Amino acid sequence: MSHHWGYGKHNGPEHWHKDFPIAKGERQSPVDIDTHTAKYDPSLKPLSVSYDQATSLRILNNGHAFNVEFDDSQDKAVLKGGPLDGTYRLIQFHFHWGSLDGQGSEHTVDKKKYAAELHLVHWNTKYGDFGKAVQQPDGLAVLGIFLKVGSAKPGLQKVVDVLDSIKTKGKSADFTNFDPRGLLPESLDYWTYPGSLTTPPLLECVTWIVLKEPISVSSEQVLKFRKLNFNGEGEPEELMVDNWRPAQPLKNRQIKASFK
Ligand SMILES: NC(=O)OCc1ccccc1
Ligand SMILES: [Zn+2]
Repeated sequence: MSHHWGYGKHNGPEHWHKDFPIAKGERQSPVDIDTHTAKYDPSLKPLSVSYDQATSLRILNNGHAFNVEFDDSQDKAVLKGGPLDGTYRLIQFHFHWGSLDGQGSEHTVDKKKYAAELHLVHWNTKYGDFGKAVQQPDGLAVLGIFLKVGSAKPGLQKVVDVLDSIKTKGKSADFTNFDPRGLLPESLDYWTYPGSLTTPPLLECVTWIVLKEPISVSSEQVLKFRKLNFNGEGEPEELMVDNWRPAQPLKNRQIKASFK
């Protein structure tokens, strides 16, 4: 209730460390993925994304992005395999995007910034609840997917069309029966490394799994994202754009590739 961080000049990423010292920690995210340095790891098991039973409930503008929330009270949509030990339950997804097509993603690939990045957030069921999971080094598994501007992503349109109803911070709308399988690329090849939440509290509880294949969305689709507001209703309008944290020091970490 007293947080004041954001993405502006005075409360942006370079200021976060004052209230969240872990911002200068040993396993912060995002990071630049150097494709030539990432090493193929034969020990990685096949990745398993099981979203057939996913049941979405609502979409919320929280002042820094919009979250499509899922009912995680039962074992439905789960992520397992790959570098993960155990089962991780889908709780929400959201995006980070830019003011221009040349920027917006959090992770970068050989310093390349994509127009946006989708984060599907899952928590380790062995910890019982999300709140407990974020206090553990292996509490969350976040599937990151890059977005590039080109052809439209049909499966994203239902999200785009509901944004008019959650323009400002604090607004929410019912959002049932949305199938997240429609946001996945063809290939599940990925890079993985141990990291953190990319927004305060920046907790170091995430196993990051970043897909190599981006999905394509249309210019009209991302333009709608850019009409959202960081501000609440009846406040000076500040477009919700460039809500991404830049790449952080890799420090003592190795990025592993699931392929080639
Ligand atoms: N951006 C980012 O770190 O997404 C992952 C995440 C996990 C848990 C809560 C919020 C966000
Ligand atoms: Zn995110």
